[PDB]
Order: sequence, then C-alpha cells, then structure tokens
Amino acid sequence: REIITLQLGQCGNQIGFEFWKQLCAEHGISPEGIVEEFTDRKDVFFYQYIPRAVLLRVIHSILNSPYAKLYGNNWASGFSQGEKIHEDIFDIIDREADGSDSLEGFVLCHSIAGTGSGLGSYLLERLNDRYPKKLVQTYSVFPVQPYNSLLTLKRLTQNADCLVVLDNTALNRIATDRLHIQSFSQINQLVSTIMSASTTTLRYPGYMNNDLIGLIASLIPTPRLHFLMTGYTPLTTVLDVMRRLLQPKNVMVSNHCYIAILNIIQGEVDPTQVHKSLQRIRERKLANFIPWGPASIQVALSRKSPYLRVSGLMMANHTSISSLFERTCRQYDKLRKREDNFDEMDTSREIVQQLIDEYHAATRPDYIS
Amino acid sequence: DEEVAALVVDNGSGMCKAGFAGDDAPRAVFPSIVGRPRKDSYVGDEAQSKRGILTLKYPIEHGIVTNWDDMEKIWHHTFYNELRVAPEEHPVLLTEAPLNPKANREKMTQIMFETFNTPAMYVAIQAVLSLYASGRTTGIVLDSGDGVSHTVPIYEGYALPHAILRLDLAGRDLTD
Ligand SMILES: Nc1nc2c(ncn2[C@@H]2O[C@H](COP(=O)(O)OP(=O)(O)O)[C@@H](O)[C@H]2O)c(=O)[nH]1
Ligand SMILES: Nc1ncnc2c1ncn2[C@@H]1O[C@H](COP(=O)(O)OP(=O)(O)O)[C@@H](O)[C@H]1O
Repeated sequence: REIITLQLGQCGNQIGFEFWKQLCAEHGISPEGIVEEFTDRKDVFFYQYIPRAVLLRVIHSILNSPYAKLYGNNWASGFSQGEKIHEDIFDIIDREADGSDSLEGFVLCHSIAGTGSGLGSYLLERLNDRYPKKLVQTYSVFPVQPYNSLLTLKRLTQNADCLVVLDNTALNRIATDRLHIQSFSQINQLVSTIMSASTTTLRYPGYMNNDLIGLIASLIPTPRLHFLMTGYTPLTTVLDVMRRLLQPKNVMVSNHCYIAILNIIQGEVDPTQVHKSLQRIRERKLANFIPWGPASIQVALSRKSPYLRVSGLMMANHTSISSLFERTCRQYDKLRKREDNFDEMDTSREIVQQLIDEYHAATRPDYIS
Repeated sequence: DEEVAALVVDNGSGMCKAGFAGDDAPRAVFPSIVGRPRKDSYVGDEAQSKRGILTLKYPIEHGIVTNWDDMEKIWHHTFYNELRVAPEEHPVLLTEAPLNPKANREKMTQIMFETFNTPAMYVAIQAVLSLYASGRTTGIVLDSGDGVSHTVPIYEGYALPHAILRLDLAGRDLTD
C-alpha cells in the first residue's frame, strides 16, 4: 500500500517540504535523492528514490534549494481557478495512482485561512467523485479569514475521511513560551515533528498498525466525529511520558470528555513495563471518558531513527474541539450583520451547526439516537 | 614441561600476528581494526566483514599506537578470541615499531601488568626480531609493511636509533 501526499498553498508547500526533509534525514536518503551507505520500510512514502508528492513563487525557492533533485485571497477565487484546470492536475494524480501498486489514501497538507484553501475545497470534492474507496486524511492548519475558514469546514465535515487539527495560536504560544522566538520557519519545526511522528508506526513495521486505517479505525467512532488533536511532550520511564501528555500545557489546542486516545512512544524504553503503566494510570483517573459506549487508552511503541532518548505523541478525540468551531461560527455572524445568491454560505453555516450539535450531544448518557 | 606457553604478539599497522613461542608460525593473523556501530565493539576480520554498519578505527595505523583504548581492545581480542587463552596465565612478548616513543613503551608495559595481569612480559623492536630470524645479530633491516617502512641498522643485537630512517610509503600506498 502507498499514500500520495498533496501540498496546497504557501503553508502546505512549506510544512510539506519540511516534512520531507525530516523524513529524508530520518531515513538514509541523501539530499540528491540517492541512498547513502551508512530495515525501515520506506516503500509507502518513497517510490523506487522519489517522493510521491504533488506540489501545487514558493516552488522556485524550493527548486533553488539543495533539495531540487527530490521531485488572490478569496475562497470563490480559489474554487473557480481549480475548475478551469480540473483536467490538468488530475493527469498528474491519475498517472501516480495507476503507477502505484495499491493506493490507500491521500494526505493533504493545507491551511484553511486563501487561494490554497479554495483549491483544497474543490479537490476534496472531486476525489469523492472519482475514487470512492480511498481515505482522505487532511493535516489542516487553523489561523475575511472567518468566511474562508467556515466554507472549507463545510467540505471537511463530509468529504475528508479524517482530520488532524493544528492551530497557529497554540503553536505560536509554545514558541514564545519554551523557545523564546521574541517566525514561520521556526514554528514549522514543531509541525514537522508532529507530522513525522504521526506516521511512525507505518514506516517501522511492528505487530500492529501496519496500515493507515489501523490507526483511524480505533479513534473515530462515527463518520461525523472525525476531528483529532495532538500532544507532544519533550520540548525516562513510560509512566512519566503518559502523565506529561495528559496535562493541558502540552496540547496543541487553545462538560467535556475523551472518546479515544492513542499514544506513540518512540524511545528505547523497556517494553515490559508498558502494560504496568496502563494499570496505574487507570487508578488515578486522569481522564474522563464517554458514558454511553466503552472507550480506552492506546499505547504503541516504535523505534527512533538510528541515523539521527525518549519522545512521545498523543492523538486524542476530545469533544472540547467543538469550541474552536464556535469561535469561527460566532465570528461569522458578527460579519454577516455588518457587510449571485450567497446561499452556499447559508448551507455551510447550517451544516457546521449540526456538527457542533453532535459534539455537545456526544457527551450525554443517551447519545444513542 | 614446567612452564606454560609464552605468547608472541606482533602488533602491525595493518595486520596483527599472534601465536605461541616455540611454534614455527603465528596461530592467527587479523586486521588491526576496531569498529563500532554507525555486541558493541568489533575487532579483526569481523569488523572488516561488517564494516558496512560500522565506523572503523585504526589505532596503530602507521606502526605507532595512537589510541590506547582501541589498542587495548585489539589485545583483548587477541587473547580471548584469537588465541583463546587467559593473559594472566602466560608471559607475553610484544613487538614495537622502530623509534617508538619511550612513553609508549611504559604504557604498553603498564597495560599488560595492570589491565591484563600478565605474569611476565617483554617488548622487542620488530626489525631486530626479523634479523634474529635470519640467524644474525648484526645487519640492516628494510622493513616494509602496510602503513610504514623503516631501514633499521642493527649492531650486536642493538638497533641504532640515530641511523634509523622512516619512510611513509608502504603496502597501502602501493595498493591505492
Ligand atoms: N502553521 C502554519 N501556517 C502558515 C504557515 N505559512 C502560512 N500559514 C498560514 O497561511 C495563511 C496565509 O495564506 P497565503 O499563503 O496568503 O495563501 P495564498 O496566498 O493563497 O497561498 C496564514 O493565515 C497562515 O496562518 C506556516 O509556516 N505554518
Ligand atoms: N606477496 C605480496 N606481494 C606484495 N605485497 C604483499 C604481499 N603479501 C602481502 N603484501 C602486502 O604487505 C602488507 C602487509 O605486510 P605486513 O608486514 O604484515 O604489514 P604490517 O605489519 O604493517 O601490518 C599489505 O599492504 C599487503 O598487501
């Protein structure tokens, strides 16, 4: 199985280019895309080596980089121009899909704040038209900005099969808190570490989690509640890493309860004490879970790249993510009373209201029906 | 026989030769290399065989020991792996390059007695031993190995340091 990545807008190209640099250095791949001498299954993200990227001014600075051998602002303006080059960009994808052995999914890296955001919304719909059996995971990044943000939300709630949220307000606070930057090329260092760590169990094979659906099938309970948040602690026993991930200071998100948790421990930790820690974390009751259906916490180990110590990443599904949509929602209404049909905004405003209504009702003892 | 076998260890810039005194030839010969990952330490042929996953070190590259930590590992390898003997149970005769710094001679001595607990030891100049092998105590020896060559005048068993010449041209250079 293989996973084709797409990079849209200024953000997608930058965080994708930094994702590939980190992923090339994590492996034994020279900047000239040639394997150096110096186990890690790399057929999923690299093609025999060529990355399976589809990039869409910034391209020139990439081509002037040492990695050249590795390959307006409205939403309506970003939607229309994609329609006029509909056939163009798909030929690149159609040859890469059929040239691929057995396609699995489509990773999308884009910022929803505007030509790239508009182009993304267009492409997300067409992929549902052509390929019905391919997952679409989107590494969206949150910030007329309220308008564009909610429109793409209308597509991300019914088209994208999964979604991992990364908001700049939580990342920028971290850079000033634990990095003391006072830049885009600086916070992207953290975004690259989370992205590279997200697909760790795919490149280093283990007994479990050898496919992208294996990670997603546990967290997302119903096709509607497909939003996730992240947590990265080291900015050492396994009990220490678990307790530091469940603190609010580390999450990348600005009653409520958890639906499912996945922990990625990438160190050389002792794999015999991992089952012990899950016995004791349950006793302190550090996290509150859904009352309707059963839920648990998941811990998965891996191996760090020797060519480059314990780290940790936590993928969670918390209903407190509903607050982020509320801010965009409330920000939209204030502009709607202040200034060919303007009916698409009405439908998008309505459908996101149902998503928020699902979350607040997802925390009740009678979410069934 | 009352005496245990004495060991003879020839420390070469490229290949070490080890065996038992009295024998006509060394029992083992291996590369003077120590390797560690890019089992924690690899020495000899194994280091060479698995050089692909290791970073190699040559502690006696030009005849003179430059890294004693790895030289100690080569000697450990010599006793326990190649000869399969316990150094604390056998006297050990070691060889040294011509013009070997005095401090190095003391270091080798200290390591044999304190680290390997040898019951006895001795160190002889390589060129002198070759002259002995030819049945002579006087003559000039042209010793050309892997990483260094020397012309060593010897009179009555004693090398004449003032007349010894070193040539940084040997087998390695010829191969390249
Ligand atoms: N997280 C993150 N967001 C970025 C980065 N660069 C740009 N963005 C986002 O992208 C938005 C600007 O989009 P822009 O590049 O003007 O769109 P375009 O002109 O259509 O490509 C801003 O609101 C930023 O939040 C980055 O390096 N990291
Ligand atoms: N028959 C031969 N003809 C030429 N060179 C040889 C021959 N046999 C070995 N060599 C070379 O001799 C060198 C090793 O000789 P040696 O005296 O053991 O050196 P050292 O003691 O410094 O390791 C190597 O460069 C090897 O290629």
